[PDB]
Amino acid sequence: DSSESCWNCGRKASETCSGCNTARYCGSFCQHKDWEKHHHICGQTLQAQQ
Amino acid sequence: TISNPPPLISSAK
Ligand SMILES: [Zn+2]
Ligand SMILES: [Zn+2]
Repeated sequence: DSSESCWNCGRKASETCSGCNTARYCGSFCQHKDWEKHHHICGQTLQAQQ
Repeated sequence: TISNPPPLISSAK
């Protein structure tokens, strides 16, 4: 276990964040729950220059 | 209270 696991729940996930193609979630609610934290990462390229 | 994140992609083989 390492790639197959909900970033929010903490058990298992079958969906993947099409935005960064890195996040995983089992339900629309799961992605929103961690969204607050995940969104800081999602999109790649940290907000620094311009 | 946050924007709307991109859509989710379900994978399965
Ligand atoms: Zn979940
Ligand atoms: Zn993402």
